[PDB]
Amino acid sequence: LERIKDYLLMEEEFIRNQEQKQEEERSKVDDLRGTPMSVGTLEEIIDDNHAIVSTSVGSEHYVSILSFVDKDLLEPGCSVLLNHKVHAVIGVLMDDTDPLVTVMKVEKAPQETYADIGGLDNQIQEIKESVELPLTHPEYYEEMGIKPPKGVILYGPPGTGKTLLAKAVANQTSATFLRVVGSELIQKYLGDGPKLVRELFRVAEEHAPSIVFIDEIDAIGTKRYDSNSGGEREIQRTMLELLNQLDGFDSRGDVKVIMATNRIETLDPALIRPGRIDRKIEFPLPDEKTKKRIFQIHTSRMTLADDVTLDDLIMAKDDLSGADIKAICTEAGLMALRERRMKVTNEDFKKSKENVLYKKQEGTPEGLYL
Amino acid sequence: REELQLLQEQGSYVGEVVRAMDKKKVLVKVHPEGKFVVDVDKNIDINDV
Amino acid sequence: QVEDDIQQLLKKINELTGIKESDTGLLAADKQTLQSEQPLQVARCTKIINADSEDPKYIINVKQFAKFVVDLSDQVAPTDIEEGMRVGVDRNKYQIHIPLPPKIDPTVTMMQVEEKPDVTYSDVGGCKEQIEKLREVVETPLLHPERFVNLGIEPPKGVLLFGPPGTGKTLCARAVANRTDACFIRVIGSELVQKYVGEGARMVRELFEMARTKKACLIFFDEIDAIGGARFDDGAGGDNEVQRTMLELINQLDGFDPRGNIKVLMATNRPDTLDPALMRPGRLDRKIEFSLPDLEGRTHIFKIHARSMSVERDIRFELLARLCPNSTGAEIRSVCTEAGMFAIRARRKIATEKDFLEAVNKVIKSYAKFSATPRYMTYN
Amino acid sequence: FLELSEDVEEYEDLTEIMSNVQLNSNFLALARELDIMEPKVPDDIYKTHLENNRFGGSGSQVDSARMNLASSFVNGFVNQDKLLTDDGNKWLYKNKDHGMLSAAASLGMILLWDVDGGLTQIDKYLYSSEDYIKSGALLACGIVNSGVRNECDPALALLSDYVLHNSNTMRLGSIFGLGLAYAGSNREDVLTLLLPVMGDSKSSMEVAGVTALACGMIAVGSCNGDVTSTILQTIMEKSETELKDTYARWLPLGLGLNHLGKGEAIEAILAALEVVSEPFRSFANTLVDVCAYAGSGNVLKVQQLLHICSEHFDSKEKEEDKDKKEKKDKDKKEAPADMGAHQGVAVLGIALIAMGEEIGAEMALRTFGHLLRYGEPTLRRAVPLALALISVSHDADPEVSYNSIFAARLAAMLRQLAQYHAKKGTLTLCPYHSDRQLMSQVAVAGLLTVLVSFL
Ligand SMILES: Nc1ncnc2c1ncn2[C@@H]1O[C@H](COP(=O)(O)OP(=O)(O)OP(O)(O)=S)[C@@H](O)[C@H]1O
Repeated sequence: LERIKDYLLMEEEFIRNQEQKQEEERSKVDDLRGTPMSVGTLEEIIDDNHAIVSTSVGSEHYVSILSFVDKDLLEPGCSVLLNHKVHAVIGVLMDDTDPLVTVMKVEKAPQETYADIGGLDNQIQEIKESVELPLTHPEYYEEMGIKPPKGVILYGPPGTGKTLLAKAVANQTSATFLRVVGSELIQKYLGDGPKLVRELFRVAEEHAPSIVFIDEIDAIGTKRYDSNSGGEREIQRTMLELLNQLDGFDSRGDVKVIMATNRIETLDPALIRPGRIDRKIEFPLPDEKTKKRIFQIHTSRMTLADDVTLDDLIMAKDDLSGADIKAICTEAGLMALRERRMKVTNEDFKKSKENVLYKKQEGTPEGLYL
Repeated sequence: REELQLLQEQGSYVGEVVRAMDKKKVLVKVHPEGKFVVDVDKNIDINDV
Repeated sequence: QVEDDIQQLLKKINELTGIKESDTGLLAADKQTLQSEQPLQVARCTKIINADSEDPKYIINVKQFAKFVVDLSDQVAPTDIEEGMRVGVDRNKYQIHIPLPPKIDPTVTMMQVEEKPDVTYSDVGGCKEQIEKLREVVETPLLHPERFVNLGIEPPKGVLLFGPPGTGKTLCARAVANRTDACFIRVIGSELVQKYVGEGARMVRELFEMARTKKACLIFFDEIDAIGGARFDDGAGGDNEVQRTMLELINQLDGFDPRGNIKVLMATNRPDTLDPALMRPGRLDRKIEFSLPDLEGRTHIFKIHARSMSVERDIRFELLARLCPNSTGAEIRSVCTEAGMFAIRARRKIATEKDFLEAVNKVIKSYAKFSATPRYMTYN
Repeated sequence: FLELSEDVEEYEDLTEIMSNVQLNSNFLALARELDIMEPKVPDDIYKTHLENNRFGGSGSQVDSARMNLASSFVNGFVNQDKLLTDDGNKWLYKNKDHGMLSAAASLGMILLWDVDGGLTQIDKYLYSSEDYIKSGALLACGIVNSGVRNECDPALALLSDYVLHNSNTMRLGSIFGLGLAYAGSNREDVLTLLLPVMGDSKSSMEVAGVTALACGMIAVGSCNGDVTSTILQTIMEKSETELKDTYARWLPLGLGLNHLGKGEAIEAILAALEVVSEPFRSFANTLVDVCAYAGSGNVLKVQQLLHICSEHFDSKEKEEDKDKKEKKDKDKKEAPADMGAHQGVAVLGIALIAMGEEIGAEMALRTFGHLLRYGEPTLRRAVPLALALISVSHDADPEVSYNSIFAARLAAMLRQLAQYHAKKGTLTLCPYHSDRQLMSQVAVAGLLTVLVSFL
């Protein structure tokens, strides 16, 4: 019966997403403008009510200003609204940027808090103290004169929940948030490194205290030495642009960065210095104590005959990810669903444990220390 | 056959709508050209733009 | 089914909340001066090719169209409608009315610092002789132009700086910008890396236009690998236009009337990716690196990074400098902030010795350092 | 937490049937008064150690007999000893009439304990040369305790003035402070004193103000309310005189307070038959409509809220939409609404109330991101009050942000109030709905310090 409630909630949220002047003075604004408005570029403003502009085709004109709002808000470097009759300077353009700003801006917290992963709470406690504490409880930093950390690197074996940690911190926040898969810079475009970078961090500064979240750029740490005999492409120049944007000049502000990698030694050690990126966090193949918690989460709301013990599977083999546990908990459920059965016995878990674990295959010892 | 004067007319231009703004208008970037805040027809909603 | 109850009537009252607004939905400096300005004109700025003799008969280009043969209007100053001056040309009378400034490009004005960020000379401790040499480079010819004259020697107008990441290049940059007195200009290297053909060359032109307006100005490069020092080219034929921009920079930079009263500081983490068309002295005259301070500088950077944080008045910095074998001011400051975080892990009023001990652990001994645990004695 | 948990009725019924039995007399010790409060204040001094640079710094925030006057209040609500109480002289002599009420009551506010010390501190300011010192002094006697009841008679005896003499201001502080003092099964003797109070009807608002509010504090938790001749009398004597509409606002306050205690009351229909008229008494209708409907799964009045929320009279909008933080206080995830997305600026005031004081998550302070930035001085005044009630740098970060907002005088006062804030029990439900007519004189703000909802 709850599905009706969830569907009505989603459709009413869409209804709210659809729920998004002057009788004659606004019509005079409609004649203060020519209706095909345009986008230009101020070069100078000789302030005697006519300005010089620049166009996307490059024709630059003494064009008169028609102020309704304060006309001294717009600057050289800020665009204008020019007509097609005399390209008349119309007025208020709130400062717009690329289309690629709303693209990297997640508008939801679609998943849940630290109650989602199972057990790492020493370093989950670290990212806690380095994001959740400086944001929500910023007492002692002012009260002991000590500045909070800025950069956090996630690494280790993959499928530990780096994505899960990412979305978990994407839950518990009131600061604005941005989602950047930072490897997107494969163009054949010279320049165009700094365009995304400068506009991203300008937007980040203009909105709020925020997190600027780069995700999986472990390939792009291109060895910091050359490309071999002839290489130079743009990629070094773009990462150096991001480096200078981070820890050059022009004080950082209330901007946070969390980063995640699978392999870590192939990175660029001109970034991994503290100050530029502060924290580094290991996510290893955990233990046989929080595997119980990962099975506990993955057997929270599934039909399990409690006769079986997952601790038998934990006692079987000891090195696998929590994603492997999720794969087992779904796959044994499918093996139960072979023949319309209620709950899951032991042997579905056995066949599913064997089934998922077809990963490591090498070879031939060791094995033969011995 | 008399209807075919409508075929005899210049049709339209394509346009990149980056994002709409308040007060019943949108933005349009023409295919090689710059961006242009333009007006809408009576048949289209910004909820659908 | 109590959760069904909970979520269902929650969303139902939320639907009511939507229905609330759904049912509750039902010139003097701006308007009377408009039509007065409507008979103005959209007349175009230009750029003048030449001047004929005895008459204007001016030939002109705007940007892209053609090369325009024009008149001047009658109310001009016909003297200074010369070459290199952008002027305004009509759409009916085709004649020059009003001159304009040149293509100033006020994104090249945007790389000037325009401020003075505070990092004092008393904060950059550890390198009291490298910064002494850079002080000789910067402060002394801009204040005492005697001993160059009285001995007959030349100023080091270019100084490259190289070394490990974390070292203090940024600090020395903003340190001399703290006590500057001159026109200081930051240079993002990728302010030269624009899209279209032959424009970063013109960016170097904009640089030298700003340079030769004034006196004793300060161009500061940083990250010139973004500009580049690699003439990486064989039979692949890819990225080469930035090298054209950089050779333009060398041309207008040094050789055949160089800068003058201009002192340029550069920086790179990668000296082995440079071009020996800038390694030559006369261009770059001090290849000053920095190195890791032994103990006195590391205790000094402790003093600077702990004078303004709550610590115990009993702790030393000799032993803490010991347990930094190889480290920088960034790593030292990370130790300070990390021990502060440990003080937040307790509830202290100040920091203690063991706070910085475990912070040294976290920074250096809990660095990554691969692979990883060095548990052996063999030494002690 | 027995005395915190209990309402006005059952500690007086408890102290009368336990006045009969008591079985050890220690429940007559504990469960009336004075033993919720005897362990706390010494242990408040002991385990806490509060410094002096907010007395001096937050007590240094300049001067101007308002901000300074407010600062006295801020210093006064400091409670490490009753130091700001005994800080010399010439600070209250700079003070003026209704602020002299606030400062004469402020020695009440520093010390809501020390029964024996209350008489010997207020006694200098008792029966003094000034009307406001003596009337705010008996007000302070009503503040400090609720079980003494021997401070009644020096004030109680004087009260009658028959139009507008001194003891009517002692009636304001002493009818109000005695409303602070006792909650019987139905105390009737103090209400027989209240019959020449409403029959007196001074042009001073807070006579009938603390009449309705004080008899309501006596009458909150009544047995499904009552439509008795007390509040029936103030309905008929209310509709007697249509003058000074603050009367037509604060009398339905105490009306709806007597309506509190309801489970099933038809008193909205009864006062609907007796009362309703031109929107003064239809605003009384919406006040009884607010107070009779504390909150349940009863969404039909929430869609009634949806429709009559769009009413053209924009003060029944104010209280009728203001009922929300009473109604849905437990299922508070729905409590974020689009009241800021509306435009009837008092509605943004209503949501600004509706956050309030609990622990105040990041979404609430996120709403104070926009509500912090507004330009009207009653709404920019309205934001720091609930903003620093909801948090009782971090805390002081929006405060210095308000210093960035202004640096009017109202705004300065609002900032002072926010600083004071920085540093279904009915007792915390009444006084802020008493605060809801703030856009007014400092004479109204002479009672602003009677929202006594914190230990
Ligand atoms: N003596 C010092 N005192 C204080 N901080 C220091 C000192 N030496 C280095 N630092 C730190 O190092 C920073 C300056 O050096 P860098 O930022 O590494 O310059 P850089 O641009 O990062 O160099 P690279 O190679 O381009 S990353 C300072 O902001 C401090 O964090």
